[PDB]
Amino acid sequence: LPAHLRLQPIYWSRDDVAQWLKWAENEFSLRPIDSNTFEMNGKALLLLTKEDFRYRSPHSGDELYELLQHILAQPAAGDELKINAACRKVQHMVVKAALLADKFPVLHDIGNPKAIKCVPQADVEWKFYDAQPCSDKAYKIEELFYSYATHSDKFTDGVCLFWNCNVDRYPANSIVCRFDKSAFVNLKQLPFFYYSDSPCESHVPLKSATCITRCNLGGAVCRHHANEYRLYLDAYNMMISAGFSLWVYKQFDTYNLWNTFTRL
Ligand SMILES: CC(C)N(CCCNC(=O)Nc1ccc(C(C)(C)C)cc1)C[C@H]1O[C@@H](n2cc(Br)c3c(N)ncnc32)[C@H](O)[C@@H]1O
Ligand SMILES: [Zn+2]
Repeated sequence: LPAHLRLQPIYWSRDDVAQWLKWAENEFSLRPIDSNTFEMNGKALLLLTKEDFRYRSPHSGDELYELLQHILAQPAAGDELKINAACRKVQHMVVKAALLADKFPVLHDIGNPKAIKCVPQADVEWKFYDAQPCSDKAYKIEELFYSYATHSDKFTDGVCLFWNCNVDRYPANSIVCRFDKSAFVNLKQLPFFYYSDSPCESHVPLKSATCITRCNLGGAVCRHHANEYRLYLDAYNMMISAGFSLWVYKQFDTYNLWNTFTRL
């Protein structure tokens, strides 16, 4: 199963649907169908009726429809290493952006047992906390079990990071990833964005309001950032498809990221 097909079908692109047809043809010895028989993405494919499938593919449509129902009832397991890398990719993107946007002087990293910074180049005082620190890193980790009822009046400077540290309730100045609502009342959902300050380079166009790059100030994303945006979106989809959700302090504002780009 190609990697994209391990995502829930709602995340499948038009090219993913076409690769699904080819996989299904070989796995089930079906009559070859033109790759454009289902010229749509997975969101659209889920809207078709079984009749629609039969009309589009008289020879294999019913089978394809049932295959889709089985995939929907029994999601495929994702790869732990790819999901690890995806989550780390998102973590670095989101925390890097938050620090650039709001210039927090301190980050309180709660639930980090290894004392590894996700954004090592940030100009910020990084502080680590964990209820069970790794013995080889405890010398620089505060042994602490966070509970809102006990600590809501602490860590009010800077920003708190809870990256899969599933506490009872998060304080208002937090960045959160949680694997699957009262825990989140002080926060808002974090919508998808991509931010990059790497140099633009020119050697399918990308149209998207969520590509926060110097070259998208004028709507003409460079090839380099187009590529990096699509790779980042793939990581983000793999993480959301696997059941993680991202939450953030309510003042988080992507226009603060657009303002990092200046006109000289
Ligand atoms: C960050 C990490 C170390 N640990 C991850 C736990 C959750 N794991 C998880 O959600 N993993 C996962 C989810 C889904 C998948 C797939 C296969 C479905 C994709 C795979 C893995 C948590 C770290 O945080 C520390 N911890 C936990 C609590 Br709760 C806590 C606390 N209250 N105060 C301080 N430290 C705390 C703990 O002591 C501990 O250090
Ligand atoms: Zn660019």
